[PDB]
Amino acid sequence: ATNYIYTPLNQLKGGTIVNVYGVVKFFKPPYLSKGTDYCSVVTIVDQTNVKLTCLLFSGNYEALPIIYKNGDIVRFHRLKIQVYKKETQGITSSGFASLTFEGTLGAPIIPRTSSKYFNFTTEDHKMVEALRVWASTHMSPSWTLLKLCDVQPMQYFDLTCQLLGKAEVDGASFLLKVWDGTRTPFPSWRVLIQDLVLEGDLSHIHRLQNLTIDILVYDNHVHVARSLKVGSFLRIYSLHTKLQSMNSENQTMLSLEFHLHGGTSYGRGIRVLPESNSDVDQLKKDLESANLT
DNA sequence: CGCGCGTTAGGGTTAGGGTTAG
DNA sequence: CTAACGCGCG
Repeated sequence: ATNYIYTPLNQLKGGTIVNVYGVVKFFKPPYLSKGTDYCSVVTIVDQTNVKLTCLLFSGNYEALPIIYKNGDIVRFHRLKIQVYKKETQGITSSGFASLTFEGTLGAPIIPRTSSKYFNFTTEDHKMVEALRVWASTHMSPSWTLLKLCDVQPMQYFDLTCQLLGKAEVDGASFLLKVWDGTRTPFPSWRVLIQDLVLEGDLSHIHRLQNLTIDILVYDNHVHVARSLKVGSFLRIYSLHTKLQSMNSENQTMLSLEFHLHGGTSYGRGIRVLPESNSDVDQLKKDLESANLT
């Protein structure tokens, strides 16, 4: 019946509506724009080495493409191609649909989407396979995904972790206690709050004495951090590590501060990962096999 | 009337990547 | 993709 046509990225013409395949070179996770809709920016590339920046809006958070890391594969349906500031641009059209897939080779091809129904043929399977192979042979694995035991000060990195606590601070910032099974090379800093709003298992937090790190998010991230469920697994993008000379108790001690600065550049944000994700499986293996006395 | 299935029509701003800090 | 839309049935 329905046979969707997929336009190569080097053949895109402005003023049309197309369906596309691509690999994610960069993406901003969905964030509240100054309008009424969540916004998501996604730069994709295909075999033609031509890049396309897509600008997607939706009132439903899950309707936007479910992207978890660079190298993921995406398929877009009903994307409008236009020209903004003498540059080609992709934007949301009426009835926009999205499928996403893991980029790792050999992994099962499992569509991630919010659409109730979607079209998927064997040719889609083969195209996802081909894009996976092309991304393996033409892109690089992300060096920004580090475990806590590998981080260095003054550094931006992406963290796959589990959340253990939340707390209010000053309104402009919000506290998140997280862990990933590994101990940082330097003990984490400890943000102080007069009246603690520690939503979480206090005994379980303290038992993990130094595997827990404090993360202070700011501005637009605050709202998102307020809506997170304790125990869920998170990916925090472009977290910033700094070194510190004296702690919150005004003692002399070198500590690692983790900040999630305001704005959305370099993908700074948070995304909740489902337990069906394989990185979450490895994270579970690390959380269970953690050194603690 | 109530279903129901086939057809296809469609409100247009949000932000349009690129790390000051706190 | 999804649900408003309209003609054709029970």
